[PDB]
Amino acid sequence: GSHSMRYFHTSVSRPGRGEPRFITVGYVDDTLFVRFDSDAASPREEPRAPWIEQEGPEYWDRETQICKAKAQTDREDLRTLLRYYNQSEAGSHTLQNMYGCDVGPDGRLLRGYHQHAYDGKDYIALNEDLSSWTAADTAAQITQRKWEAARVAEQLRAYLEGECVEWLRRYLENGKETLQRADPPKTHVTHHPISDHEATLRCWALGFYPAEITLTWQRDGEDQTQDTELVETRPAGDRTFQKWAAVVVPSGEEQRYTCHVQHEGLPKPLTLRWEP
Amino acid sequence: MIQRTPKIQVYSRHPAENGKSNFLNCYVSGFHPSDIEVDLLKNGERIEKVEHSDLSFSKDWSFYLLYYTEFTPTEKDEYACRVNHVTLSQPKIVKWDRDM
Amino acid sequence: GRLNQPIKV
Repeated sequence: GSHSMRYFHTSVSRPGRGEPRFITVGYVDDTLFVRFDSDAASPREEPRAPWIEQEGPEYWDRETQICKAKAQTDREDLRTLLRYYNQSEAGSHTLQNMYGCDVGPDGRLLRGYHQHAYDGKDYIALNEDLSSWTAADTAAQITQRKWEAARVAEQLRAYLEGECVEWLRRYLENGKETLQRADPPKTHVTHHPISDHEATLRCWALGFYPAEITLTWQRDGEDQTQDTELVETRPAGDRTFQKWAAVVVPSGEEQRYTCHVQHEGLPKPLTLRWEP
Repeated sequence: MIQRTPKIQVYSRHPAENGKSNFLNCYVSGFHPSDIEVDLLKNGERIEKVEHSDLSFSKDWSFYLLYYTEFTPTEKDEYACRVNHVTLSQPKIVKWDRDM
Repeated sequence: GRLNQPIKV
């Protein structure tokens, strides 16, 4: 179906403890494939998925050069941002950037992204048009003016519609065993007495890829949104994800509750009940 | 400076079976700033050589990390994850429950 | 593969 490639970058200053630490990771869909950490003994971009390992030495050299240069511009940016916000040099601050592309089944660009946050807050984002900017505040407007003057957006658009989509197409082919395989959830319901009056029903989804999934409980056919505890989807560590949804059920009402599961690896959504 | 306190889930890679090797995971997510300390505990004591993922973040910019180690659950051994973050006045200990 | 376009705030 549809796919994404995204690069994430974080620099965190640490005054009095050397230069800001820079960490960048790349994903295709929910699969990590490259990483770079400036605190590594010998910082290089490193493979993290089998289908990227076949890239040759020129690829790794170029990628590493890009990551090193971005670490340095982030350090200049963190200095600039202290000026823009009138901040002292004493505290730790955070600069984050994400960029990348979403494509459809036919591989054409669906949406591109390039956006920054400072201290956990939206700072400036390339709009969906890939041609104009949304600045969160008057500091980010200073950046916007510089980026408009330098026609940054036009360069980003060229990458996002061109190289980004072409790399993603290559990776999807080289990784077709895994990137193009959905693993459906393994599902079951457990029952956990709380008191004489009620018990938890917990609906589990395990071993699924990609991470997107919908779990819901109904009672007599009515969604129980307010009364469902839904944990964040979480990594298992073997590429797959886990999730559960739980409801507190009065004694003897268990068969009125049904759990509903949607996942791209399922040809039809599932309905489950507690099976004593 | 905004702060967001971590969600914490402690859980196994597969369903727990006593005496069968597994992985113990502590997933911390939704937090800001990124500085965080995570220990995995066995019977109250820190497990050595625990590994973790590289810092990444969600669509809302909040950070997430996975800490993990091999373990072989038993009936009596107690596992937990202990997290410290600027939003916490004291370290938060979440016990492992094989039913969550 | 990454964007190679230096961009400073």
